[PDB]
Amino acid sequence: MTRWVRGIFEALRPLETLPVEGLIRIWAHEALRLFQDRLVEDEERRWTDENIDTVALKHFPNIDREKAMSRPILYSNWLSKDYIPVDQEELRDYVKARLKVFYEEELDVPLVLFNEVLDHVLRIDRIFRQPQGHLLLIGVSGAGKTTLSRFVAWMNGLSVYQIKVHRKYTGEDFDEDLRTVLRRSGCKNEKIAFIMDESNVLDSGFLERMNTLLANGEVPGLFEGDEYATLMTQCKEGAQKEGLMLDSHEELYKWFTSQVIRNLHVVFTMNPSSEGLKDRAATSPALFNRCVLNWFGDWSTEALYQVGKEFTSKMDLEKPNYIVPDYMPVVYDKLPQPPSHREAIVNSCVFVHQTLHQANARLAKRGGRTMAITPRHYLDFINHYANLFHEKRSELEEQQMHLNVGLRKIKETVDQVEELRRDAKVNRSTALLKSLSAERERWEKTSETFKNQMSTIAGDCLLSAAFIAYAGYFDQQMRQNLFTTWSHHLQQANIQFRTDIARTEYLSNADERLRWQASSLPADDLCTENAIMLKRFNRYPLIIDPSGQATEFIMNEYKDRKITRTSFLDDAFRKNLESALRFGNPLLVQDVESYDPVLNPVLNREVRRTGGRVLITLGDQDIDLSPSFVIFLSTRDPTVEFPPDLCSRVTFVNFTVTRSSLQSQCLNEVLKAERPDVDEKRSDLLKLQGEFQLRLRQLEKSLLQALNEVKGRILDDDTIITTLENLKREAAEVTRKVEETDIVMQEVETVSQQYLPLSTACSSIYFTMESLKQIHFLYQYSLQFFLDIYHNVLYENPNLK
Amino acid sequence: QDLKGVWSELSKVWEQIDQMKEQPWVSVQPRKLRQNLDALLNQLKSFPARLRQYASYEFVQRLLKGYMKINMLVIELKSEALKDRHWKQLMKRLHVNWVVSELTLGQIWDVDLQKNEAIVKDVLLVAQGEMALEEFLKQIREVWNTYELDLVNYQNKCRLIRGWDDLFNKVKEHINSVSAMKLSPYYKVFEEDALSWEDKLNRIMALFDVWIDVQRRWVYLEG
Ligand SMILES: Nc1ncnc2c1ncn2[C@@H]1O[C@H](COP(=O)(O)OP(=O)(O)O)[C@@H](O)[C@H]1O
Repeated sequence: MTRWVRGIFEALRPLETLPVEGLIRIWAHEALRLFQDRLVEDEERRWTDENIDTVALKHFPNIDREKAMSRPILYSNWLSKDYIPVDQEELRDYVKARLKVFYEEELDVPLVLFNEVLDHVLRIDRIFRQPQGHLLLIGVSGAGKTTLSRFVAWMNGLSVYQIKVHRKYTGEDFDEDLRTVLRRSGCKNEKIAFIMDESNVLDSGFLERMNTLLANGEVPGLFEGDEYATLMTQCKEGAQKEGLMLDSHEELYKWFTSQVIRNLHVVFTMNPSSEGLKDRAATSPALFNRCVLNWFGDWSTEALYQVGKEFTSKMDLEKPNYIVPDYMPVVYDKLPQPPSHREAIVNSCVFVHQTLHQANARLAKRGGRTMAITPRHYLDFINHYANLFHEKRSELEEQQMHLNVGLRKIKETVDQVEELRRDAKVNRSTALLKSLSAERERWEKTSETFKNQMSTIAGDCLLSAAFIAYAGYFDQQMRQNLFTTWSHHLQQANIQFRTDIARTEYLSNADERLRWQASSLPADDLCTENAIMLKRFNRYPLIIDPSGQATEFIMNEYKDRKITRTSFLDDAFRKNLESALRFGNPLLVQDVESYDPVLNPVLNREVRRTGGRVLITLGDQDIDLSPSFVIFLSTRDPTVEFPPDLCSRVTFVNFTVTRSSLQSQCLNEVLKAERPDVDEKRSDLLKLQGEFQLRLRQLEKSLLQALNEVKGRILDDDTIITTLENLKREAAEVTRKVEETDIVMQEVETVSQQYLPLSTACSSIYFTMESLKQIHFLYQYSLQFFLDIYHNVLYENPNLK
Repeated sequence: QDLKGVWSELSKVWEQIDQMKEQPWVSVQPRKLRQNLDALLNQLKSFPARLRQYASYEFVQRLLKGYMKINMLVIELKSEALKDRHWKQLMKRLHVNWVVSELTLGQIWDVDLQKNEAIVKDVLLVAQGEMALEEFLKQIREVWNTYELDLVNYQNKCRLIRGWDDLFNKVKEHINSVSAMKLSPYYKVFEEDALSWEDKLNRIMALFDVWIDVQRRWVYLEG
């Protein structure tokens, strides 16, 4: 309440004539900025918002509550001066202009201005423009804490200064940094926005000094001895600059204290944790008394929708053929009606994010292990969506151009063979002409198929990106459930995507899978999908595996690139990091449960491109970065819990075997070793999604290359038609496969259903053996043991003979 | 007429383009270049639509738009990573003959940077790798010319050396980094310096490994 009074007085000082409505407006704005600022969930926020206006009307009748209490309550001194109330849109335009200028200065990564960012920018600016105006920020990682803090600090002229924590970060290092920042703030009269994350706040040794600095205004005893003498010596020059001649040591120390209090604002960024925040309160009260705290958690639906709209403006997503379905599935209430195709795609992206929230909450209710889902994952998802869309569109355009070139070449050769007929050979020439006409009609059909794929590309890429970015930590069954939910949603929205889409085939090709199988990567479907995850990533992948096949596979894959192994526990880890960070080689890292926060700059991909040099701030040391640097984090323990900070900077790759993964693996092995015809038909069905088509296109390219050697010699026997009969029978075979695909699907489904109980028995038996370790410590069994038993049953079985 | 007016405006725009291109590349500022490009674009947009429909105006507008989109490549090339060896190398690949002292933005704008984007980006990455290695060599030199032995008095009888652990960690860090630096093919440049530094580091390693044992035995037998 005393800060309430101070805020009202500060707002009323430059103004001289105010009706009662203005006073009530200022009072309500201060109530919003002091009480509802610190709340966590939506119900309490609504309670506070309604009670403020209820109290205002109860204790102040006869006034017009509309002007006095307006829902978009906002105050700023940027528009004109004197802390005048401002409408949201004018401030939006001003922030857009200043953010553009900021872009030309620093942090070229774009920002999307939804209402929440505007409010938080206003709050941070209000807190900064205040002596000893320290700030606490509580919110989920990636919500825009450090970015907005730095933006507001730069806007108000505050020079940001953030310490980089690492392993063996002794207290003396923080003492030296504190001395440096205090000298920079007080002595040189340079205002500082000092930003601290939670990684360095974990140790309680630093928090006591920071508590003293917060409360007293400057921690006593940080300067002592010759360093204290240098402090006073430079403080004399500081007083020289300001014309405040003083000679006694204590009085100039007090002047340094005043300068520090007036010119140092410290912003804390802390992840939401009830027990963690309780411990912080236990070790320090001034973090809640001296520091005013602002809560902003997960982005609202409007924020997600606006970010998706702004980050999908570059892509086409414009289908004039798209219609509006009846009962459009809307997760954003402010969608245009009727919506455009891009509108529907962004709505589907928002729905994907929200349904992953719902799935995570349900799995938490069930009692399993859950990983945090943050808006940084949403940005990663939208980046994967853009990249896959562009890549697939470029491939389709190149393939269509190749087909057009082939068609023109065939037309020219038809004209040439007509000219050569102008002059048994004639019958062969007629056969060649008919054959070329048939192949031309086939390429027209191929062009129609190209149009169909160009239609389905948008939804297919959306689902593929949603899988590659969001999922990865859940087991096979949960991945399938999420993919089915996304497919059903896109089916509701009339967004065209292939109904039998296969994730493994559309995100890779034959050569990559063959190379993976060359390394120690088993043909299990989970392993292939997670190899897909490992090939494409924006955030560095974190692999979890109780078996350790991941490490061998990933070292074999990158063995040609001088990959190295390193653990966190090894004291040379920083050592190895620096090497891999400058000489340009991948470095797989193990035992991530003992995570070292020193990797935070690397995972964040924050680099500084200055002086003809790219620099990474590895701890307190700046290191040259090489473009060929991919880092993989690994762990053998599969039940370990990760902090939300780590969970929001890496994509999880799960290799744990569950009741659904082993079931599918054993069913596939049964089909392969017992019904080879059914397994062959299933493989043909799976390869029909491009692989056969890719072979056909490669073969027609080979025909193009052979026909380019024509020179009249194409009529050696006047039938080069044998090669195109090979093509024609191959095309007839693939056409037959496509026509009868439904019958193949049905037969494979029936055979797999018949063989399923054996797979369920296999999974249950293996998990019973695995959980026998609780009966006695001697009963320890491995998955390879069960696979040996299973092979001894399937092969070398006398009874089956 | 209107054609004469648009021809005069085109001549003025071309004169402005030539004047900004006469600035030598040594004295060109990428940020100011981008600002001037934006100003020229704004000036072009101020022309009437009748003058804007002319083919020559469209050609100049698209040329300046190409300059705008390659401004990022100009910024990347305007590093110190380029040295002159990479400039010589790109000269050899692009088969152009320039003078480093007489180098200005004009000749390189005549060269299609967009068409040669792959080569330019390869040159940039090569330059960044070589600068990483050279900066590492500068760092090792400056730490190993400024490192001092931590001498401490002993019983008023001698002045022994402490801090063996930190010095040994530094030596092993540097020897392993240099040994791993043989890979990363960019090592083909600055190889004799690397070999000399490795030899010096190995000499330090052996000398101080013997030194620590001598000091320990001597202090024990002294006691
Ligand atoms: N309004 C926004 N529009 C677009 N991107 C944003 C916005 N806010 C934050 N981001 C992105 O999300 C990230 C948020 O990081 P931040 O939350 O500051 O890290 P930390 O969780 O350590 O505080 C930034 O890298 C930024 O690129």
